[PDB]
Amino acid sequence: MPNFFIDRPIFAWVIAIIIMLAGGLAILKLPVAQYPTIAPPAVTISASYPGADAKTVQDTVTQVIEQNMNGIDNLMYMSSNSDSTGTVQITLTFESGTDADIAQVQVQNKLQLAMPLLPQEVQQQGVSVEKSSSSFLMVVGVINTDGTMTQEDISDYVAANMKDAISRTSGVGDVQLFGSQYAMRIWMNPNELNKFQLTPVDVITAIKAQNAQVAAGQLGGTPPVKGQQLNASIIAQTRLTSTEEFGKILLKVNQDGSRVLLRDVAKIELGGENYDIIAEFNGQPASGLGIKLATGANALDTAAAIRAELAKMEPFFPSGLKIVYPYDTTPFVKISIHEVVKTLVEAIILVFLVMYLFLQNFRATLIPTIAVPVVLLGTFAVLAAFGFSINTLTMFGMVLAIGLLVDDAIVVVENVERVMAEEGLPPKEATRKSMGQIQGALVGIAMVLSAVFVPMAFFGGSTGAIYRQFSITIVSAMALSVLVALILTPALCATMLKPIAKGDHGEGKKGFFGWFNRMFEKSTHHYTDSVGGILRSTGRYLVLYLIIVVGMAYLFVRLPSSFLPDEDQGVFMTMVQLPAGATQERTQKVLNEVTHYYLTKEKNNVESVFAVNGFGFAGRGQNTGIAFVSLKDWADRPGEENKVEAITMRATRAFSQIKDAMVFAFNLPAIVELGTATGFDFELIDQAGLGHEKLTQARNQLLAEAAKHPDMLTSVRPNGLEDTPQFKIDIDQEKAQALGVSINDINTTLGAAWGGSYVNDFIDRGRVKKVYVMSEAKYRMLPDDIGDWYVRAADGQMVPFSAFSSSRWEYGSPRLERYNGLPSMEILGQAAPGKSTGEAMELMEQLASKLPTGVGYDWTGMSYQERLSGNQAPSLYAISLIVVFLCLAALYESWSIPFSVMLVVPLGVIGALLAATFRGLTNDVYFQVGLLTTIGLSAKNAILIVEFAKDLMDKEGKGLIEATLDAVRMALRPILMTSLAFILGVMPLVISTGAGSGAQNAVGTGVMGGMVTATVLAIFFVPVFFVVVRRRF
Amino acid sequence: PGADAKTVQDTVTQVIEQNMNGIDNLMYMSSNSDSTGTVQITLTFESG
Amino acid sequence: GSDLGKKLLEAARAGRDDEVRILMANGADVNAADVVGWTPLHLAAYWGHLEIVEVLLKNGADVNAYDTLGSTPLHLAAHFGHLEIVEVLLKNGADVNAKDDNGITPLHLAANRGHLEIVEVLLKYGADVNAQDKFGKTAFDISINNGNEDLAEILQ
Ligand SMILES: CCCCCCCCCCCCO[C@@H]1O[C@H](CO)[C@@H](O[C@H]2O[C@H](CO)[C@@H](O)[C@H](O)[C@H]2O)[C@H](O)[C@H]1O
Ligand SMILES: CCCCCCCCCCCCO[C@@H]1O[C@H](CO)[C@@H](O[C@H]2O[C@H](CO)[C@@H](O)[C@H](O)[C@H]2O)[C@H](O)[C@H]1O
Repeated sequence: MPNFFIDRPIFAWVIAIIIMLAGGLAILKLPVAQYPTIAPPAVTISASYPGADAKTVQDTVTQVIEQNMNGIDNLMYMSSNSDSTGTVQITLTFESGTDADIAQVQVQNKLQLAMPLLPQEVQQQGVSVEKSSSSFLMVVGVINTDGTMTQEDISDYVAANMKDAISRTSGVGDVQLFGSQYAMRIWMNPNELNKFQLTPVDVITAIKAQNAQVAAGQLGGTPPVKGQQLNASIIAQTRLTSTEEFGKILLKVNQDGSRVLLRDVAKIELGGENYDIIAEFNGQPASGLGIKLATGANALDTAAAIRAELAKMEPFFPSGLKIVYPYDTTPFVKISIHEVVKTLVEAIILVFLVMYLFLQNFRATLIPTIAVPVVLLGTFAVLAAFGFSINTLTMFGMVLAIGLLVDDAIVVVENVERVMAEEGLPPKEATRKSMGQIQGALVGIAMVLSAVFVPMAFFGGSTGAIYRQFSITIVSAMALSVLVALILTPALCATMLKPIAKGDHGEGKKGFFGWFNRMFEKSTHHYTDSVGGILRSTGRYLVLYLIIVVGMAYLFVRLPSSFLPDEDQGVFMTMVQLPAGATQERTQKVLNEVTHYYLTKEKNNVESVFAVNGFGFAGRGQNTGIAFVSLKDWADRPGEENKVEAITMRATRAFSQIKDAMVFAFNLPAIVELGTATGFDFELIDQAGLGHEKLTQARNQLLAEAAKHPDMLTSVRPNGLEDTPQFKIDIDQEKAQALGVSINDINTTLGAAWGGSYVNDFIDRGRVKKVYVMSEAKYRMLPDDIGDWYVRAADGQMVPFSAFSSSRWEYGSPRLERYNGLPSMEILGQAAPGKSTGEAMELMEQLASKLPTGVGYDWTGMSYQERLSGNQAPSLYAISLIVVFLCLAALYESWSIPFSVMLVVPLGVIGALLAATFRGLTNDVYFQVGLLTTIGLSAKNAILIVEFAKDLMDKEGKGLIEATLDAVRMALRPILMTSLAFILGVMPLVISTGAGSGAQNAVGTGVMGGMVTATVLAIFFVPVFFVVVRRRF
Repeated sequence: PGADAKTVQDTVTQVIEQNMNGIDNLMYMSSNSDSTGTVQITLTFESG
Repeated sequence: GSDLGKKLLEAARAGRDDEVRILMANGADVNAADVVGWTPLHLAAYWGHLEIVEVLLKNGADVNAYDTLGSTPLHLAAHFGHLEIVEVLLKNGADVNAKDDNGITPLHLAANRGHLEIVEVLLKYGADVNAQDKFGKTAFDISINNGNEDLAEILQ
């Protein structure tokens, strides 16, 4: 193939050009997103039951749905919580690779068939099925700043005038409103009701009668009497449209003929559908839209399109309404694409400098410059072929891949230049010989990295998703690097390189370069002398090598393991949790402190605080809240003092003083979609019918035992909520029957008044909206208020609620959890410092095994994934080792000589580990990506030398030492050039701060430290490897 | 049944349409709402 | 509601004997009360922590503290079947005939859950067997509505 194209340099260009066009096409068609799909597909069933306690939800909704989730394919597990906000969420998680659409429709269809078994009011609210494992592209906040709109006003505005048009925007896949459209709010007054012998039942009835759509028919409808001239639709009653209309609803006509209207027993207004959440943006009322990417869309296009649409809405905004962007993942995509271009450019520069420094002619310099864009473009084409996207991870693989393409180009040109200067051969035939010398080395390096990276792609679940992104960019790049090096670069060498006189090593040249050549030619002699002396005493070097390998093991095992390093993503969270039963108002006071803290004592770093009162991630309620803190750009936050970790630290330390509230800042998970891959995630399960109280007791028992092993287990805690006081009211059936009060009137009166009731729909300015009845706040606050509600007996007498009820305090759950259809309690925790999570899980299983009869357990989430990832690893590494071995064995026609190459691997790894340990980093996936690339690169040096030496023995009959010495003499320069180019190029990764600098620092220091020791050690150690392997065998 | 075109558009057609965002390969969407209360919403997809 | 008081309310509920012991030495308010008016003694009586009941009483806890609906620790202990706790409370002066806001007594509650030994202990300490709740029901009435024949004969 190289000989073919050396005679056909235009054919060569044609292939290069087709590759460039293929890649150019791919870049046009390629999806662009922050992340590939990493999390397993999950589907969430969500339902809402106004006024219902956690148990009511669980036992009339959650259990029924759960019992119907049968005959669905590829389900891994099912989990749910039912809470006293009146909410259920059931989340079904499917095998990775499951079609998410098929999984969702299978779930929706099973649900649809359980709907008639749900409470009427839940069927009325509807039950939503949605893909859950997707994440936000951006969050658009909408605030009002002139104090004219409440958050309900804003939400209704957003829903009426912005939501739909954002959904229609190109590339937008899903939009969620933070809040609701208006609902018609009827706020009842029990005193007024009783005055007119009315109850909430009468209010609901009248509303259903007087706000409704009544079908009628046609005039002159078919079949008609013939001769009929007119056909026309009859319009009868249609839905009410305004508060005045609802106010004028007729409830009763008294004896004196006067009229009782709805507005006479109730306040009437447009309001929110619920009031559980208070959202503020820097202390101002706020709503907003959470927006997701459509499948295969372009995140940058979509973000620009979203902003464009918002602009054309801005002329119609009410006064004080302002758009705000508290969360936008689009920067990260932008930065990553910039990084790739940036690396591409500086690598071209770096290779230029290094080629010119050593080879001292522009023509030689051009050939690697042409190769890199060709190979990189082809990589995009391959990336497209295999269905990948342009994303943060693949783009990151690109920037590494660029560092590796470089070598193939350099190694070819340098060898031709050497052969010319050493034999006086003309460019064409120098090139033919030169390619025969390096061909196999070029293929071998590509094969070794393939044999390493390809098996990593076959890790399952989440780990395999991340690795894959690096596997396909690095390996495609490698295949194309070899392909271009066997087709285009030899054609270019034979046609573009100028002849070199036999023995012209430029030592007689002028000034700097003439100096450099003499300096380098002498250094090479010092170098080869060293190796000869080394080779006269291999024994001590085997000992030295064992010290390294031993050192490597030591360093590897004591390096702490994590999954993903925290990033400064320009935003972070602040948790606010008040004690059980704490009210919405108190939580708001604390959130206001938090907001005040950041807008004061973090004024140089903080852009905004978005305080959400009533929201947690592991339990809602009036006593929990979260503040999302958005930052200024990294550039505007110089130094570690102003990055999320530092800021978080000071915020948490400042908030420790706060009252009766737990308040603390904390970072996002590195990949929010993946959602925290730290520690373990354990499920305690009721396997008989032990019940909630008994399950709490076992949980506590297990939690006690765990806390007695600080040495192994740390921060082991419930993810859910503790029981709280609840007001238990008993209706006396007999006294109700005796007074002639219907149970239905009692229970409707109580539920509608204290819980609120969704009655029907009305139409507000052309949009359909809900109608809710409920007590005004001041008649549903305290137990004394209970006796203010009257129900009408059969005989028309009004009976106080106190006459037929009694009450007492008791504890009960605000949030009931279930796992795979059984009662459960989720427990989080992690390994103590120094311990493996594997070890920590084993102790939990051990402790879990001493629990009372009927209590079981299961591992979920990250733990489930780890349990199955760690079970895969040894067989995957083994396949990699076997294929690396087999390729070299084929490359060298020898069962033994592959060992001389394989022995260099710890020479690279020790540097990686040393740099990691020194800098205090950890063994995470990005470090692991670094080691893998470190293997391939240390193998590169070794393969060059071992190839020269073996060919010199086979073809020219040289002695073992003679060949080895000549081999390392020839290999020195290309090893030095490719290492100097790589080390200099990878440096930005090492010193970068903020904006994905976590992952970069991880891969950079491993890869750089590894390359330093690999080339500094390989040039002395692999001659030893070659000599003692050939000696032993 | 019995609904007019405006009523059925306001309570049915726009409600469904506001949820038809971000379906893969969607070229366009057309609908009609008429005086016998019937609604038809048609979504056309890229040719493949 | 004081800090150590809050800590005491939780420790008592959680049945952490040792923590309670330390808190007693430090003077944590034994008369601390949550929003619904439960004292540490309410909490221990409710969740059945016998030792903590004993310790709280050694340290001046109001044996006859009542919550905002008029319920006492004896109410809670009798209702949830905590026999040894019921005896300790009664020995330490608990009003055997205390009525809550609904006119319900420990006897009503014990009878309703079918706690035979507790009913007997309450009768031993002088519970009024004819006491009527706000609906005019007695513990006997409660027994026979429930179809509890054993208990029904005890109350003759
Ligand atoms: C030139 C480069 C060529 C590179 C080619 C790389 C090929 C990679 C193929 C990997 C195919 C799957 O490889 C792997 O197979 C093994 C054995 O069947 C499975 O491993 C399974 O068997 C092992 C050993 O019996 C068990 O301990 C383990 O619990 C179980 O999961 C893995 O779950 C699967 O990931
Ligand atoms: C591009 C990065 C370059 C970084 C270079 C930094 C220095 C690295 C030094 C590598 C070691 C080479 O050191 C080499 O050691 C061997 C011994 O093992 C010496 O060899 C000499 O001493 C030994 C021991 O008495 C004898 O067995 C041998 O016959 C003799 O000639 C060489 O004189 C020396 O050159």
